[PDB]
Amino acid sequence: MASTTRLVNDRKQLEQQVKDDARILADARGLNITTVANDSATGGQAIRNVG
Amino acid sequence: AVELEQLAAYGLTGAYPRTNHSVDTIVKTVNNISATYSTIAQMLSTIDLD
Repeated sequence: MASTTRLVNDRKQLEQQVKDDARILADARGLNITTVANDSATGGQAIRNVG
Repeated sequence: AVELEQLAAYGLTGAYPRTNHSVDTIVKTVNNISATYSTIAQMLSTIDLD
């Protein structure tokens, strides 16, 4: 049990830190939403009256 | 009315009725019959009911 047994955990922590500090410097820009539309209807059979 | 030989042949082979139509067609036919009766009744009520 030496400093070599901590290598995998060291890599786990290093990957977490790399992701975290690459998220900080990444530039973020808003995007335009162009998908709004009322196209989600439902079908079926009409309940026609009889008489 | 059915004769004995036909019934015996039907029962020996274990026959059962079978169909390829759906439920809605039968109820549509029944609704049509009821509609015809309602039409005749309405005509009689508005013309002949004296």
